Amino acid sequence: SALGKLQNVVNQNAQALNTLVKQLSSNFGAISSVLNDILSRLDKVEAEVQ
Amino acid sequence: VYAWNRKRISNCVADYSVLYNSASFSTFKCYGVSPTKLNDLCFTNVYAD
Amino acid sequence: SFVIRGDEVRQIAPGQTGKIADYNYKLPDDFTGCVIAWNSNNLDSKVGGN
Amino acid sequence: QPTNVGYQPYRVVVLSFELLHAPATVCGPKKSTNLVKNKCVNFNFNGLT
Repeated sequence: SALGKLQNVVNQNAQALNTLVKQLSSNFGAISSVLNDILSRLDKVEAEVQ
Repeated sequence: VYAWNRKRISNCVADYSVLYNSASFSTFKCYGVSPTKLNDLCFTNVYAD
Repeated sequence: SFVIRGDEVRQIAPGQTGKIADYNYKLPDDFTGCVIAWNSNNLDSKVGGN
Repeated sequence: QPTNVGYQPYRVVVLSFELLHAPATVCGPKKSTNLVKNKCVNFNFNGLT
């Protein structure tokens, strides 16, 4: 428990990378968060809007 | 429309281009799929109301 | 310039599909211009069937 | 009556598509082709491109 200063330098990078990775799952107002769904379901003129 | 009819459709090939290229329809508005793409996909069920 | 069936006039735009847009004529999807049309049943139609 | 225009009878069909996590059951007419393991390719499984 003395080394908490060094273990926090590990933990803050683990939180930051996991948060940045998890944000790939968010919709942001699109029909899907998986880009290949948009490309397979929508034709080019509509797909750009998503 | 007091008592509209639902047909479940399942377990087959289908061709939507045959419908979409028919002159019979005054509208063919597809919402979450573009009418061109339907022939490239497969679905767990289809319901025709 | 061309003559075409009145219900098919919708096919004369960027992003369109159907027999006229597929086999007869086709605009590019970033087209920069104007589309103009008029009913010509008073001139292009026959006495029985042109 | 057949003499009526927004007051004429019109027919309607609504197609509702299901994209559940289960194996699919209604497919477009797009033909399958043979699997090739351990090589770089584009792919499509059931509509998952």
